[PDB]
Amino acid sequence: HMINAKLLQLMVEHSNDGIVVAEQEGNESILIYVNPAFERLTGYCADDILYQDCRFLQGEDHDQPGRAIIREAIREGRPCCQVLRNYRKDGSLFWNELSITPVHNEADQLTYYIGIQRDVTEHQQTQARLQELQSELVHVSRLSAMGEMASALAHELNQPLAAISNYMKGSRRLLAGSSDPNTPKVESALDRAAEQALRAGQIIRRLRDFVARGESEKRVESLSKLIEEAGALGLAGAREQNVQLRFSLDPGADLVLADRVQIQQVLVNLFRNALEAMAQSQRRELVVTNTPAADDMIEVEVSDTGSGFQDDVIPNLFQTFFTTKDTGMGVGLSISRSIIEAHGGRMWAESNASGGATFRFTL
Amino acid sequence: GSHMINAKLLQLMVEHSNDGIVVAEQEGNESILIYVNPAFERLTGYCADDILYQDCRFLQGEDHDQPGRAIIREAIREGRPCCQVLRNYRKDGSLFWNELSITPVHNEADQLTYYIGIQRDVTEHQQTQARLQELQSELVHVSRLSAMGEMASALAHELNQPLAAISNYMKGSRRLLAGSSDPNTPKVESALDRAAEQALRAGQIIRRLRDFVARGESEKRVESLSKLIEEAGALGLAGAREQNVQLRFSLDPGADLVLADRVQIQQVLVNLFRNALEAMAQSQRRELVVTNTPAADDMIEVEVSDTGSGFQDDVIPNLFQTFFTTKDTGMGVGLSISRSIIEAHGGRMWAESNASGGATFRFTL
Ligand SMILES: Cc1cc2nc3c(=O)[nH]c(=O)nc-3n(C[C@H](O)[C@H](O)[C@H](O)COP(=O)(O)O)c2cc1C
Ligand SMILES: Cc1cc2nc3c(=O)[nH]c(=O)nc-3n(C[C@H](O)[C@H](O)[C@H](O)COP(=O)(O)O)c2cc1C
Ligand SMILES: Nc1ncnc2c1ncn2[C@@H]1O[C@H](COP(=O)(O)OP(=O)(O)OP(=O)(O)O)[C@@H](O)[C@H]1O
Ligand SMILES: Nc1ncnc2c1ncn2[C@@H]1O[C@H](COP(=O)(O)OP(=O)(O)OP(=O)(O)O)[C@@H](O)[C@H]1O
Repeated sequence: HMINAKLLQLMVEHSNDGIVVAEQEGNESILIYVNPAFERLTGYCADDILYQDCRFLQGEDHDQPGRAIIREAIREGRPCCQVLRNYRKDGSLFWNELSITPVHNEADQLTYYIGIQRDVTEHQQTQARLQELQSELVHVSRLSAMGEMASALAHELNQPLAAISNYMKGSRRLLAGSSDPNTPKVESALDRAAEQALRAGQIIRRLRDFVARGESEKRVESLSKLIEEAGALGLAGAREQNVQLRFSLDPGADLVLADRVQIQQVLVNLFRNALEAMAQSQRRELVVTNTPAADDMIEVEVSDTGSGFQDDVIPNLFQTFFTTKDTGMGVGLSISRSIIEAHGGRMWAESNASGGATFRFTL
Repeated sequence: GSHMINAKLLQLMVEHSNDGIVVAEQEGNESILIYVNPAFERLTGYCADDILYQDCRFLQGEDHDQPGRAIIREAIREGRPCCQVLRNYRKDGSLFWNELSITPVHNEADQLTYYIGIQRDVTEHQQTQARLQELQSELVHVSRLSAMGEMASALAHELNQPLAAISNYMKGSRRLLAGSSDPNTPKVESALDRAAEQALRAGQIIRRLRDFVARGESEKRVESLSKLIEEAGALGLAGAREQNVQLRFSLDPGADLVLADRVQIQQVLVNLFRNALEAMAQSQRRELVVTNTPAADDMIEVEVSDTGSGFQDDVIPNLFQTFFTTKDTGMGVGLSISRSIIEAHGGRMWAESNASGGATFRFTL
């Protein structure tokens, strides 16, 4: 061999990843060796748990498919890597990434197993949390798309329906002083037309209020937390695009009264727009900063080095459906501005000195 | 001074482990390999006799600049363990994903720093993670787009009848006023003409929005049902594992290729999977079956059955109408968009109750 066996055992004993060695006895794989790393990870003392099967790490959490795959791989005589939910001495849960390798010891005419085990609890937590944030943000983004669609369509349609109603009113005023035998039939037809216009407006508001229904809650929220959550969702691709991230956060100006999912979605949209504007940019730098502002408010600034704003673009940004992308919708900024203004702040934009875009809002 | 296993036995276990295990010796800024196991020779495609007593940075190669390198060196310098993931290349140049844990230990007797590295091939998991990360962004964009599109379509359909009634009323009123002698008749005719043109322009604005949002490639290509079912399951059936929901994909390779737009069928299936998982939230038996079969007109039928709360008696004929929902926070657009997409693709989408009290959806393509 290449190493003195004492050195190998020493390395195993002081390794940080849990290492155990077990002996096949019937339908039990009794532990015969554990290292102090495993004692730490499990909170169990070797003298207590030796020469038993490690199923008690599951405890009362019997039914998970990791158990089944591991058991059948053991019978089949094949290594297997899985993840399991294990409980420590004090009952606390952790996720355990486990590799079992079965080995046939010829000299003893026996089967042994070697198990390497890592604590993937923190990673599993953050991944599940991001899954939750992703699903909730998807639902809120489709909701806001529907809402701004209805609002813009209603506003654009308001003028023709009002013109029709006024025309019917004026025509009835003109025909009031008439003797033509058809005049009553005309009056009935025009009255029914006006009622149709009224019902069209009613249908507009019916759909508008059926989709835009939702709790307009406001709670104390940490800006650091929601900025990190929004970066986690929206700024995934920053590394591959070589985007420089800077979070300049102020702990004294960190708690605001807001609906966290709505500010999350405004920031996610800003981050996506900034990353897109810096796809062909030589300098790719994103700065997020919070500062105190007047009226006991807090101002958030997001600056990039992207393609920025053409001269006429800035005053159109917040209008619904204004877009510079061939496949863009132009609803993100309009919804964002309405959300910021509904929360008691004002959202607005400006060009920065680097040729990119800076967005600010207050809460 | 304890011994619970003969050290020879421990070496035997390490030698036959399936996870790569190496041991390295600190000699300056190079951590020379002094031990590798056959698992590592497999994973790396290198022979120990060739690579022994060298640093393993050559696994990165020309991929010099990665954050793993910075994290690892600072952890090595600091004398502290580290777990990372890296992109390494084998002997033949092929790439692989390597989950690597290094633990530095100071052995007093030799007065030296050694390292123990446990390493796994995490190639497939990283692949699936990147693939799901792309799909989620694509699904976000397309779901937002389809929501807006069906919103416009339904709003247009609901408004169409009143505006046509208004136009017909103006036409009939002009017919009545034709051949009249009241002096106000010309002014009334002008007003009614302008009202009719306003209704026309309202229809024009409706179609403006409908064609502005519904712009998009409606392409159709040959697609494997197994593949798109797996992508949709990866997105929609994430929580099936933890809810102990039994998933069954009964796919037939002879009836596997269809002509479809993959992103639209992806979003229909994602919605079906979410609906099926939701209907089995308060169900004790949670079983989801997907099945494909040949169908007439050179088509293929896909069935998705669950053991959920299913459909009340009057629910079935309302399912596909826009805005029909049984959820307090639901939108009721998923099934309407799905059916319009399937019919635009040449198939028929429909639903029925199954014998287990749940829901069965079928479509053809
Ligand atoms: C070497 C080795 C290490 C194991 N380590 C763990 C562990 O850390 N946590 C755990 O939950 N199960 C672990 N298992 C699996 C359990 O010991 C047990 O074999 C498995 O859950 C199947 O149990 P069953 O077939 O009796 O239901 C390990 C198995 C082996 C062979
Ligand atoms: C035990 C051990 C195993 C290692 N295995 C690998 C490996 O498989 N692949 C790899 O790219 N780097 C591996 N490294 C890290 C490299 O040896 C090196 O420390 C790292 O690339 C930093 O290189 P630098 O010192 O030039 O910055 C390992 C380090 C140790 C201590
Ligand atoms: N960094 C930026 N900040 C703000 N507005 C920007 C920025 N870069 C470009 N814009 C302009 O703002 C417009 C609207 O952006 P908004 O986020 O509202 O929607 P979008 O990104 O175009 O599309 P979608 O709503 O589908 O995300 C863009 O089309 C572009 O003209
Ligand atoms: N698993 C299910 N299978 C079939 N029909 C279901 C299921 N769950 C609920 N339904 C009924 O069918 C309707 C289909 O709704 P659809 O999937 O179109 O949207 P939603 O889930 O209500 O909301 P959203 O569109 O926002 O996702 C539900 O509103 C309900 O009436």
